[PDB]
Amino acid sequence: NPEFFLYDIFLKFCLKYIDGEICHDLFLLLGKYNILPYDTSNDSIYACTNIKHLDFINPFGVAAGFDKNGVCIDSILKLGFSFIEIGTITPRGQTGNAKPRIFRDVESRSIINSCGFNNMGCDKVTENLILFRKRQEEDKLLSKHIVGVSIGKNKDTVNIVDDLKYCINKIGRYADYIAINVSSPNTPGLRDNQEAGKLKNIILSVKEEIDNLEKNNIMNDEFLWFNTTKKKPLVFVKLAPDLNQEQKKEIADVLLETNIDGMIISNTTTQINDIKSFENKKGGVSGAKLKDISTKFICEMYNYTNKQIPIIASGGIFSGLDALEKIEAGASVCQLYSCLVFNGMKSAVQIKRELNHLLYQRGYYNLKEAIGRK
Ligand SMILES: Cc1cc2nc3c(=O)[nH]c(=O)nc-3n(C[C@H](O)[C@H](O)[C@H](O)COP(=O)(O)O)c2cc1C
Ligand SMILES: Cc1cc(Nc2ccc(S(F)(F)(F)(F)F)cc2)n2nc(C(C)(F)F)nc2n1
Ligand SMILES: O=C(O)c1cc(=O)[nH]c(=O)[nH]1
Repeated sequence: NPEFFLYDIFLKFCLKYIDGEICHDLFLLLGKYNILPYDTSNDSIYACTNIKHLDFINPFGVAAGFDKNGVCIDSILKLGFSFIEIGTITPRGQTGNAKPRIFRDVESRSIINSCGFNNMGCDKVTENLILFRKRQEEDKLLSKHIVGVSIGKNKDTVNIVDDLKYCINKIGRYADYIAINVSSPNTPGLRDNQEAGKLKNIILSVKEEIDNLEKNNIMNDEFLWFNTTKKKPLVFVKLAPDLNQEQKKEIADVLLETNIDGMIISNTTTQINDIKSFENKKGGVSGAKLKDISTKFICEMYNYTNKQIPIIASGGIFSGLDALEKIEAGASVCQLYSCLVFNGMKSAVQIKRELNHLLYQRGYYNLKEAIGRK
């Protein structure tokens, strides 16, 4: 439509002139007031996908950190995405690091950030997710759309687990899945939770808290899980790419022993030095330059877990081609972030088109057939 096209001009303009986090908040606001366009197209039934009994109408969603506070869930989903991951949230509100903390290099289609864990806190965000869930009962276009919640610990909290336990109790009833990220380069001490021993501990503790939600309520699943699945939320974990081969296999074991529901590969990276505008900057890099690193990480973990744990792709996905690399590498689902920044609101419509056409030309019957074909 012209709707998309006109908006994308405004965005390209904003991208050139205006600060990144200012732009982000501006368009989140436009989405909050529901003046963004819709993709009302039927999605190809041949590009369906799932992770266990969690079904996605199409294989593209938005990654955590994009709508941290769940203020814009409807509008973003209606751009053509099958799901969104809100957060990362923490039990208490944070301001995050000092601004500016997000910068973009257009030529390389990359971003670096040191947001450091800004969100309105779990309590307020739960009210936002509840309001959405109420809207979802009335909106034809939100049916079968999935909302995951990314959860993490406040800055100065001694134990991670006590933070996540609070988050699950408050918001776990409204979530279709829970993403645990011990993968973030913006707060010190988070990533050491990636050891196998502490991880196993965290993962178990999360499943037990979710399982406890079921036990302590007296209602049936219909009137207990105020989400889309109407079941208890799945448990994913998100991994940073800056690990060595021993760490990755050590972790790979854990995820199996815990029987986790999926792994999100990957988060941002600190190991990129060839971006000129970014040399002054600290933080984690995302976008195109993260693409090849990310994909490799999927192949590794796909092999190390011996293909029992489903994978969710994140890192430099812009095109239907990029998407297929992640799928053949072993991903069931893809998440976009940087693409929305650089390609705009058309990204979902566009990338779904490109992938559908490729699946044809590559002779795939459906998307599931292509999963892990390396
Ligand atoms: C400004 C910014 C904030 C982010 N915040 C989070 C976050 O809070 N939690 C999280 O798991 N990932 C966060 N991410 C990482 C994204 O979820 C995603 O994994 C990463 O950007 C790679 O996607 P991409 O290459 O398509 O951009 C953030 C990324 C950016 C650029
Ligand atoms: C022009 C621009 C846009 C943008 N993000 C963005 C882009 C579009 C939308 S949306 F979701 F318009 F409908 F697609 F609201 C939401 C967020 N960001 N995000 C950043 C950043 C990297 F700072 F977060 N810079 C941006 N610049
Ligand atoms: O919000 C952040 O600080 C953040 C979290 C994360 O997981 N990855 C990232 O790059 N930034």
